[PDB]
Amino acid sequence: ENVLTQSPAIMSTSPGEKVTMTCRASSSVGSSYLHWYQQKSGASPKLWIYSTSNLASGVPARFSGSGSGTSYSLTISSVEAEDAATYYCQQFSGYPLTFGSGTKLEM
Amino acid sequence: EVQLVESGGGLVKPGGSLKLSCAASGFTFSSYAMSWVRQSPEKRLEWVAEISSGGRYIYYSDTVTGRFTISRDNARNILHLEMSSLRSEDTAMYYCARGEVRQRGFDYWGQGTTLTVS
Amino acid sequence: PPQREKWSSKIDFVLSVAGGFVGLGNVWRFPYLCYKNGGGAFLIPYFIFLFGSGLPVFFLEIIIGQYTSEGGITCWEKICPLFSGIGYASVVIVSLLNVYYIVILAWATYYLFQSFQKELPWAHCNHSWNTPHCMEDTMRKNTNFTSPVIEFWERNVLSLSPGIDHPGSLKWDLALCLLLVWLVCFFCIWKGVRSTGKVVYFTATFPFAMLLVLLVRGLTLPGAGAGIKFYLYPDITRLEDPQVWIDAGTQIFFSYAICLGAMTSLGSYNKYHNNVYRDCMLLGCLNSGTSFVSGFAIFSILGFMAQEQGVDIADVAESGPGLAFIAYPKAVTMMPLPTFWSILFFIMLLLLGLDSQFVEVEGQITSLVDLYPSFLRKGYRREIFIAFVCSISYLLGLTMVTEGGMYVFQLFDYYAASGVCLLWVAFFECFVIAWIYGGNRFSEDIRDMIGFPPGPWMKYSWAVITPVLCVGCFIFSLVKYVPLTYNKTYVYPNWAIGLGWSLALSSMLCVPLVIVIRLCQTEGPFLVRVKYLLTPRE
Ligand SMILES: [Cl-]
Ligand code: NA
Ligand code: NA
Repeated sequence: ENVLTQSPAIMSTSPGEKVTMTCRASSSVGSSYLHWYQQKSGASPKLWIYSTSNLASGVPARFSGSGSGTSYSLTISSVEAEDAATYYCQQFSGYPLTFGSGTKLEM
Repeated sequence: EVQLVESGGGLVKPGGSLKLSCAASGFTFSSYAMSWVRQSPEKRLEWVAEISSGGRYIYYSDTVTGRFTISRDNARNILHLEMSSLRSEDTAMYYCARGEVRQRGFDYWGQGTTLTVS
Repeated sequence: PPQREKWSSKIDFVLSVAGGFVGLGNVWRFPYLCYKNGGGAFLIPYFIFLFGSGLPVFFLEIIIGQYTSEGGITCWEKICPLFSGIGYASVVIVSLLNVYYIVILAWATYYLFQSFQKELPWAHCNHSWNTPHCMEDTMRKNTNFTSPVIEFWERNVLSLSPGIDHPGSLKWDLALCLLLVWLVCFFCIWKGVRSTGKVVYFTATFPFAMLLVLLVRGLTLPGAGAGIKFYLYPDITRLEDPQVWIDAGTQIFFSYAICLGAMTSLGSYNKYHNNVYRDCMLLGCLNSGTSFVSGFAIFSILGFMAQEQGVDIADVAESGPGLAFIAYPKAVTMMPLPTFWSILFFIMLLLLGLDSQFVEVEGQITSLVDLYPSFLRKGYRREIFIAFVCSISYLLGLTMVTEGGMYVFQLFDYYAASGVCLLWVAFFECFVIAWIYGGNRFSEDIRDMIGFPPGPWMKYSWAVITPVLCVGCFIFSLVKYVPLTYNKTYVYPNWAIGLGWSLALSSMLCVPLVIVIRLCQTEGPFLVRVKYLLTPRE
């Protein structure tokens, strides 16, 4: 089982900064098989980023991802209110499918 | 347009059996592959099982490969999950996800239903 | 036995496929089929067939090869046993292609051997083999005057007989080279296929560099523009006949090598979950781009020849397989120190030819040993078997380096592995996969392997477009039939045409025959008998 580890346990940010979230794998995964998800507190997740940089249908476009091989990251150009949620990185290259530990943005 | 809604779930004795279901609408249910994903009370996500368009190919997570069964009802656009022996670790909220294309992730999720064991 | 090999890397697969595609089928065959049919009229059917059927069927070949780890024959046992005859057809086709495909490299080797001289033989006809009608191109413009570039070919290389009925003697000088090429082939195959590191860096780039040099030397000529205008302008009158359709249709099946056991065999070495789609599309782009580019090299030289001698462009050269050996040497003559470039050009042809040869010889051996992996297991068995096939291939190819050889080579090129057989095979492959095995089931399988379903283009190209095109050409050819002719002036006897149709039928008939063999061999009533065979077995 290819375990994914996400670096920041939790984040609190004022609405005036940019941040980066790190997702690190136990084994390398192709660029086409890592996705990021959003979960608003108290609601079911929704797809946020796919193929390591492609942006979902409604994501604010301040979001962008980059990475390759063993390490990947999600970056926010400018944080703002209503962006608070828990974000997960997911591997999809081979079974069993695995979700990262996830990290929460608050404040 | 697209809609997913799960049904079933409640309190059961440990070692009991329970059957969940996931109704679908707004899309050609015979085409899209389907998966179940559960979230623990610790908020951690865990993958459970996947079933292909025609049900010919099926995959299981390592920790449930002996107890859970995944199946389809294409003629009525309903998805089913059957559990045989619910240990203490099985309590969670179970989500129904339309992950067709592996290069594009789980684009639609259901609302989910809770399962707990005495 | 359980053992089955796999690629060491994806680059190994890409290199093997690129070697299998690009060869004499692009730089030699395409120009003469275009020239025979009057230039631009040939392109419309060409692209219609390309995007309607060609690429989807190539992808189908590769993905069937990858889905079931087996060669040309032994995968249909796992798709649809009843229609297994398609693999036997697909192996007969390779067996016949390997017979005649080596002769072109024999001629190329003879030119290379003649090349190392103080002066090129085909530059000026002071030599003994020429007729008194000979005049240098510089003087032919000032009633039967002919050119030395054509006379060298016809009078020395071919030593051409007045007819097929008159075989004459066997040209020992060409026979020794025909044997040498088989020695080269054997001492590459007898170990196994491998990329071998740095050799690829040179092998895979030199021929394209030389082709680019030839293109630039071609377009620079005084008369190129007229050649291009002849090349790119469709004469719509030609489309009223079936030949311009079927030659263009079958040229693509030939070039992509899809109705052959090779591509499936190459696909079989991939890992199950490997994604091949983009590589297939980009390699198709490479193949068709190289083929299309070579035309500007050929027809510019032909326009130059027509401008220099003062004849119509359609009259200036042979309407047959000699076109490349007439055209490119004429361009090589137009450069400083011609001996250098004469050496390099035929080295380039040999490098383009060897790779394709090795790939498909290995494909044939791979497709046949999977029938008897125990009896023909590794060891002395392969050493004996490979030579047992190659020696018979040599003694069959030897039949057409006689003084009458060209009239037999033309018959092979027209009927054997280069015509209606390909339409037959492709029609039945698409029919099986789409309508019997189920497009939905196969799409689900493709989803499981690749992660994404094939989509509308592939689905409808398999289900509707390809069958209809193959039926249309097959019917149109026979309602408006015309007999074969060589160099647009020679008419074949009835016995030659009968031999050609026999050669084609030997390939076609494998499909219906195996159906009867399987069906009569199963017990119970017929409705159960066919049900047993329509189901995947192994
Ligand atoms: Cl071509
Ligand atoms: Na080649
Ligand atoms: Na080709």
